[PDB]
Amino acid sequence: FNESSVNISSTYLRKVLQDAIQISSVKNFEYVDRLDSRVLNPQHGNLGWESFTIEYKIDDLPMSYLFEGHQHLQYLKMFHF
Amino acid sequence: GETITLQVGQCGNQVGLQYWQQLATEHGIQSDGSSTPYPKDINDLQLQELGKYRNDHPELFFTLSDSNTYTPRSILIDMEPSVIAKSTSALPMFNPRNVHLSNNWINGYKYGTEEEETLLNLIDREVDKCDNLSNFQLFHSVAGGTGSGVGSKMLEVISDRYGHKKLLNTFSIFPSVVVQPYNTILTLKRLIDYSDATFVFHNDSLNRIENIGANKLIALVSASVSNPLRFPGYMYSSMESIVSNLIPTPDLKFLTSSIAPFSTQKHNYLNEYDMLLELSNDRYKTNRVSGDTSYISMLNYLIGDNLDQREIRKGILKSQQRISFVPWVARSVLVVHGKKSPYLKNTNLEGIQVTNNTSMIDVFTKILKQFDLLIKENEVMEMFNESRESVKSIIDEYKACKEI
Amino acid sequence: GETITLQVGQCGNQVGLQYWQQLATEHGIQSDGSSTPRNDHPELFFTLSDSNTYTPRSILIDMEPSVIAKSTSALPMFNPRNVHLWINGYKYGTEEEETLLNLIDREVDKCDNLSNFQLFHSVAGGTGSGVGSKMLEVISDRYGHKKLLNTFSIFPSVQPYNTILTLKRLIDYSDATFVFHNDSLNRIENGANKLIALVSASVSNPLRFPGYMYSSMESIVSNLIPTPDLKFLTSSIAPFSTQKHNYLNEYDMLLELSNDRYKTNRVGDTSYISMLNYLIGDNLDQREIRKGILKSQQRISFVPWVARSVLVVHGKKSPYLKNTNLEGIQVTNNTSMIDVFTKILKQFDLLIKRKAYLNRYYSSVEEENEVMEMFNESRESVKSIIDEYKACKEITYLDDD
Amino acid sequence: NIATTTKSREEELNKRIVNYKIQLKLMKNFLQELIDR
Amino acid sequence: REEELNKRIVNYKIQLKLMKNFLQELIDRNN
Amino acid sequence: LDFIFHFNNYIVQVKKVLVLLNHELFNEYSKEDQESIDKRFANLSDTFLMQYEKFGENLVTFLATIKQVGERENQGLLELSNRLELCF
Amino acid sequence: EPTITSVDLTIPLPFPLNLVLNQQLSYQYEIMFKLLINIKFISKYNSSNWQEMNYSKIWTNSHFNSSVKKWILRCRVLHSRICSFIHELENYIVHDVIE
Repeated sequence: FNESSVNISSTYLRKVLQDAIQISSVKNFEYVDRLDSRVLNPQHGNLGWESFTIEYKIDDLPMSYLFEGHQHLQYLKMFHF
Repeated sequence: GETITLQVGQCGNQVGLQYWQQLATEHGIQSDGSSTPYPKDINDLQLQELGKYRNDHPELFFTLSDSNTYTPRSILIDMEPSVIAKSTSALPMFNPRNVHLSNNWINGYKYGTEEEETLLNLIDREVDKCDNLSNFQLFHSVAGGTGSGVGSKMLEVISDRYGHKKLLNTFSIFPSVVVQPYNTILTLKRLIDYSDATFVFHNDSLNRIENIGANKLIALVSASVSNPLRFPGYMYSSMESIVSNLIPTPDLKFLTSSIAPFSTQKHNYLNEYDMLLELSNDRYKTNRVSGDTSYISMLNYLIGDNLDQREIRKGILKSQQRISFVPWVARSVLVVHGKKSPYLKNTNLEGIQVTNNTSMIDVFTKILKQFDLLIKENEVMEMFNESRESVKSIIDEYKACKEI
Repeated sequence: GETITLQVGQCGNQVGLQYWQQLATEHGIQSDGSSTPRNDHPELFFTLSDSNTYTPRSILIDMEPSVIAKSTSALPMFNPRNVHLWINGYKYGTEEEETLLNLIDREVDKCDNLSNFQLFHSVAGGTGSGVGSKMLEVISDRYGHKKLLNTFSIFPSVQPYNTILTLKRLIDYSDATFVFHNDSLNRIENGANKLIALVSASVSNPLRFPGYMYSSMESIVSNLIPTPDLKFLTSSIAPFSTQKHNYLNEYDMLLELSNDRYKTNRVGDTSYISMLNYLIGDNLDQREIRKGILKSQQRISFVPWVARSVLVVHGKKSPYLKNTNLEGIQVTNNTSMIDVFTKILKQFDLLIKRKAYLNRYYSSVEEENEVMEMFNESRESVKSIIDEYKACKEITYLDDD
Repeated sequence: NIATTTKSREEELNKRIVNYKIQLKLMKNFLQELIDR
Repeated sequence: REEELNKRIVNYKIQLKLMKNFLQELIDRNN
Repeated sequence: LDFIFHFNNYIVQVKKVLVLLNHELFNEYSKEDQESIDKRFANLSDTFLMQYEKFGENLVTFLATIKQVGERENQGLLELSNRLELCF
Repeated sequence: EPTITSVDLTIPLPFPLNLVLNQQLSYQYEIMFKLLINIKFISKYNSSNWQEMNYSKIWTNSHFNSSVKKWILRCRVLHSRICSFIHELENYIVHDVIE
């Protein structure tokens, strides 16, 4: 996360997420598969700390159609703070 | 992170056995290392007509083998084998490889120095099984013989072998004989030098609480301190974060703990509001505290299902006024909303309070006075002088803490 | 390719009996040579008849018939035709050179494509050590250097003279010599032949139970012998297995295989010249092995001029062993050989300045001169190998200054 | 900017192109065998 | 940048479709 | 791979040259001058140095290429890059 | 180029097995066969050359002068480096990718 948001690649994110899953107590979590990390806006002036966001995938269920994108955006704003 | 527990001395082993049995009971791990299926969550409501999955972190303390068998991250160091035999018989899950078997403090210290390589190999073996180590936990008695010297030498060895890059707690038990004051001061010197956060337990105050054994209370307090770590919640969940909230400077590192005794009697506390007020009482603290005390930091533990937020908020507000805070520390009282283990059938609340007050002035004053009375090759006397000066170095510092 | 085992002396015969019992157990071959109900390849170590019988390729050599009789009676499937019955022993070996040469040529003719010669013998075996020392010379002379030799020599716990005389030929003719000490074997046990048999049986596991890689002895040995001078190998075995408190992961096997207490020879600070780790389990988790390899590379002190690579072979467990937990063997090439060789040389010098027992060897003036020149040559060769192993440690090894 | 994700976008596209280069060449070989008769 | 890879992907989609149509034409004419 | 294969072929052709350098075995093999011997050794010096430096160049370029590709796209190549870097 | 660069293996399949083991899958398998045979062959060339470099009479001769001895030592060390590099590459390709 120290380097700029443009430098971070997908493989490094996957390595970080997998290592953090193994270290913490989520490795026993029922839906540990659904967890997925991403970077929203890879701007040059944004560091890793200012862009990393954790995303809980519920696309596999019909429930995802009920939850409009606006709610998810408000879930990512509060997470950022 | 991971935590490694070290137990030194007969008293340390006696405490650690019950500490590990307590943890095993909370996490549903049987004495043979076999795990129990996790009961369904209580607040995870489900629709109704009218196996390895878990949501706790037991492996933070127990090493989970490939055969679904847990094993504590403990190291037992002493010389008398009877206590170790009793501990192993009570808990077969203890790894036999982790046991090391062999009055004057100097003799024990020299023995630890001579045989330091073997103990160091054992520490390194335990660390190698840990990824991203966090801290060490020490269970030893300040005075009593084997525990003092061996624990002091292990303290120095661990402090300097890893470059102090991991914090090191200490669940020291203070004594309630001509050699005891010497041992107490000599060990307290290394506690000042190396330990990062010391939980002072006084046997006399423990007996005062009990009559209303003594090792069970220590085990309960130690196993309840780390409740947020084993059942993660919104705050803390890291041993460094809990300690850092109570230690403003490296010198003011000595913590003391208060325990609510009535966890089982049918006249238990009515609600969280009552227990918040009762925890501040001075009759249930594990260290004798007078009325001139002042608190540098506050931390309250609550353990129960679906605690009422209104009661906790009102209790914090009422307790904030009662507590006499040090002038230069902002009035701050923090409550930890711990989660009760689903394996425990008891539904009553438990609550442990950990405090960093200025009552240490009187305790170390008593120790210093006894040492001065008893004093009345030459290298050892120089070490005695150094211990006297080091203890005074925090006596005067805790006194100055009163001043802006 | 096929391998031929040579057993010399009483210690060699006992170790060979344990070794062949272990190998037959692994391949399910019964004591009488009958099969038991293929993907494995015992043909590299057993001769298969067109009547479905497996017999070992080994050759038994001993001075007395009691040991050979015990070995043959314990394992009836030995072929009796292969049984044959210090300076005195070596001169005796000269007399029987023709018979032994033909005896070995029979085994070589019997196999289809020979690969290497295995030799089980004890350096401190007295007369048997002499006959084995002659065996190495005759084999190396007749078959040239196209076929390499592996010697599982057992080192000693008047003996200094015998150890030096055997070590001269061991240095000259062997191609890859394992070093075993009874001291470290009994220290590990705190009988002893069951450790040597286990190590030797596991060393060839990739050949008998083929996998993706390491299908030949050339590949296994070439990874450990950068120079023909540095030919002595140190073997390490993890003993904590089959107990309840076994190593929980192969990663902990890789980390704890490097402990100096498990090594089969007395060791202080050492520099590793080459490494190769055996892991033998039904299923092996790759990611654990990757993490363990990375940690092992970052922890171990290699000599400056070596590539600094750690190799882990993924051995396959035998179907005939029921679901046993993981076990592993480590074979290394260290600079610790200087300590043991220096100890041997110190003993030899101490006992050579004092003419204690040389009367049993010096028979006349010509015998005195012969033994003196032989001893001087052996001492000089041992010093040469010590100096080579010492020059390997420093950083100017490749410099011509 | 396009969102970054743990899965390698360029790797997926490259694998698709390689799988589209195998189908094309196999089809060409088959058509050559068909035409020359 | 990856626009270029997508462009090449679609170009090869068209080329594969053309090859398959060639096979169909040839078979229809031979029958 | 080309460099390694050609190095093996060069090693095979070296065996012939070493016969002429030493005398003790040249007489045995010839059964079927100082300046010339010095010239032969001088030639081998430059040839061997060329192979040594070519190996170094190829190794450096190969490690750099694996590192960039592993960082960009492939996770598996990244750990290989770490291992090879920890080797040399 | 040496023949090793151009030796291929093909396996026709019975109906209907060939429908699942489609020709595109078998072709991708054949490419791996060619790569692995190249690496296996080079490893077999690295072992045989290691046998001669260490134990052939000419190389093992002791009567060379100092300069030739150091030259031989340098060559042996360089070949050991190449051997270790090839074994590391083969290990990655076969265990870290295929299995």
